[PDB]
Amino acid sequence: MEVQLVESGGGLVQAGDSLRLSATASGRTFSRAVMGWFRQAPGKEREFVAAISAAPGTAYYAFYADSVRGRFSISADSAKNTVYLQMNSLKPEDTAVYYVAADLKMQVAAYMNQRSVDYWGQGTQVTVSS
Amino acid sequence: MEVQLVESGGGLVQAGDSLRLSATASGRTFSRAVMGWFRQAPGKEREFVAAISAAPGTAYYAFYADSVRGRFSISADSAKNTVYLQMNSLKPEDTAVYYVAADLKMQVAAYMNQRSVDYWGQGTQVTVSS
Repeated sequence: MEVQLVESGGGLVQAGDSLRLSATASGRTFSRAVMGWFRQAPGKEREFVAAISAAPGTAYYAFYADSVRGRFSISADSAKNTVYLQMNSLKPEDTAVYYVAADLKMQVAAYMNQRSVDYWGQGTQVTVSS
Repeated sequence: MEVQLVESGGGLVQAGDSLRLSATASGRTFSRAVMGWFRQAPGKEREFVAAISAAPGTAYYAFYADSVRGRFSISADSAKNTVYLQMNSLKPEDTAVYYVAADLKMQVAAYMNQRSVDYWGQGTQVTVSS
């Protein structure tokens, strides 16, 4: 089986800055799953960040965790089987390994429990210094 | 919630060589979950390597993927809440990011479906040189 999920982006930024993550999924996984982002801060379990689900036509439904609401924007492009996370007004508290996630059972973007995730990316470090 | 699983060890070895990896689990997960190891080779999805029965102290079952049978061995140290993956007679085809995993819905070592895994480690690169 070929790798389902591959993240790109990540790196070192300063407080206030923006950084974009993206991830590709195989066509089958992309079309069959609610796609999401998680983050694992130092010493902590991976926590839900945002999710996005396809709706009829060009439509998408998006759902964000309270901690990142407003500051982050999630999006997807089915022509490229890619999901994007644009992070803005980044703070030290946002420092983490960020993971893309796919849940094949969910149909509509909602809070995703990490324990229910079917496929994960390899993780990508984002560091925000004061 | 604290991180549940943390790998240690890894690197580059030569074909024919050996390497043991370790991972710490929280007290709760060590007691309650089947723990195991997966690996993700470049461009391939993560595949099952080995599993050990929940709460492995005095006695446990161990179970292995056919590809690593006899060469690989899994074990534990209950006193340090640690699981080990011993890899003998390493081959270039064993090159991968290796991940520890735990499944709270399993009690006896067995094939672990990546889709059912509750908690994941961060992964560690193991390269086997030709």
